[PDB]
Amino acid sequence: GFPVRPQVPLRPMTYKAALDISHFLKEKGGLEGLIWSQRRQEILDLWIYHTQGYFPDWQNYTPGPGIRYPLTFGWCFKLVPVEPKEVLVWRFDSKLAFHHMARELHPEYYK
Amino acid sequence: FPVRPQVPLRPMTYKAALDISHFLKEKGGLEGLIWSQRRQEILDLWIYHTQGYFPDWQNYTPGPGIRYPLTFGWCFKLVPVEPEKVEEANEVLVWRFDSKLAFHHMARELHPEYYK
Amino acid sequence: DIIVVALYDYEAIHHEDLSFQKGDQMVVLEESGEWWKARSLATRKEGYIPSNYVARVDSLETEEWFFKGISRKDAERQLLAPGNMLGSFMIRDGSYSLSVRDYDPRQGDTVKHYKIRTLDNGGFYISPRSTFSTLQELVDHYKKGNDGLCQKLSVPCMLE
Amino acid sequence: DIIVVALYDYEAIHHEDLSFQKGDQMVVLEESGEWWKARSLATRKEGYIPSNYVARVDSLETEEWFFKGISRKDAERQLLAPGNMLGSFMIRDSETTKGSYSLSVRDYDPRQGDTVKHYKIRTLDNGGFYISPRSTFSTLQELVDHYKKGNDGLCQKLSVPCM
Repeated sequence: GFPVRPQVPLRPMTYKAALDISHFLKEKGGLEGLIWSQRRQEILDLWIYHTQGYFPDWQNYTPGPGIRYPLTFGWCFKLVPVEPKEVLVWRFDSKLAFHHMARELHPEYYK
Repeated sequence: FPVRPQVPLRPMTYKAALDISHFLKEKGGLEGLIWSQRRQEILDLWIYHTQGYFPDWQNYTPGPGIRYPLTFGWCFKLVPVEPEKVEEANEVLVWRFDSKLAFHHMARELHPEYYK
Repeated sequence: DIIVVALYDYEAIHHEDLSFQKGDQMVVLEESGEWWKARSLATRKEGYIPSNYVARVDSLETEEWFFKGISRKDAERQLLAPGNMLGSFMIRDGSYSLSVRDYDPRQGDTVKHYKIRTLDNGGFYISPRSTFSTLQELVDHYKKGNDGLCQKLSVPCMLE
Repeated sequence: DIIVVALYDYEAIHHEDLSFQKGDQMVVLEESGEWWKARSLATRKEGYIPSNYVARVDSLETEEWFFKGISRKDAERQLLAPGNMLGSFMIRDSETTKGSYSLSVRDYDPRQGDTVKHYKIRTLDNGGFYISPRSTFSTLQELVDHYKKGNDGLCQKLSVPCM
């Protein structure tokens, strides 16, 4: 209600946090099936930072073309091209909790 | 480099609602997004944090059908979803920008009792 | 047992965090870092909470600038006592008032009183030109500059 | 003329507001309430700005050694970066508590090699600052100057600001 809940203290992103936020946002009314944009991602990241305290530099993905995989192990959304730059859609994939696809595709990101 | 913090409070106005409307109508913005309570609350928090407007201004007329904004100046309405691909001859809502709402206070015409 | 109370609502997403509503009382279990482990008194549920969302219950209304239940007349008298300086002040009482020590080379020492109003959304204000989510923010604002008041706020009224 | 400098980026949406980025200087034209009317010195565009996003030139938050809102981890990262030297330092504050400050110092020892030590800067009743009770100061700049003269218990003597 009021006053609006303020900025919470900073805390580092973890596998566990990314997984919980993933499952939270996969539920109906959340992130699933929305078309990606820089503005929409920034709005989401600000909301997560404000309300949960995770600095907004964790939701990065592998470069195109094709499916974009999350660089942060534990984040279970990928960006999937709508086949018709590419139009991308947020998609939850439960398998990403166990398979770090981005690292397999780009091990050079993780030295 | 740190994230820009909460800005000072200021009241919602017709002018502000109109400008935020036009800002969010650009592609990749609010336009055409399917409505949900969670999505609306996230948007309202972002607006509050970055622009200072207390998040109780974005209300709409009751269903069913088109829901019109109560705050004159906010130029988004919630409309029944339609497909991109038009079907040939033979409730899910999306945000939809409508420039005419800048000049026509639909909600008040439909529900004058909300206003006094 | 350290008991705190929530000043805001908090919705846990992390399975190790603790959700709460404004007004909920909690016992602090661990206090390392700015994320504290706590237990809800009502439900007994435990989890981590943002420390800036709560206040110690025994700390309530102990703000230096707050002067509980004292009249307009008494506020003037106390503020007008020697030892107080220009801009010395009090906040006194859901309905609050700001009393400020002023000076004028003709009238000498006086006290001005400002009603602190609240909006429907709960925001605090003296003037339509600025609004504050807490009384502390209002105090900090007028300590920076007079911004329409008779004086910039300096320090709380001296106790006697 | 009151000149202020932006501490953060601000993106105006309202046509009467003024966008700016970190570092931009502006002249305050009207200082009413919390949304101040200002003019960009660079573009001469005018509009309203959130007053908590700026600070007076030559004030605390504009000190070369002061890093508004930088975290402990980011402090370590920035100080360990090349360019910096022994005793390189910063004073930082947190978004979530007002008046809380910290001192981060670039250090070296044959155990851990290059490290960064952090010290809590506490506030007294009178408003004075101190890291240890034997040395108290009116202002943070006085604290900085003191520990530049000698380590006085710190891991290192303060040399120069980070970055």
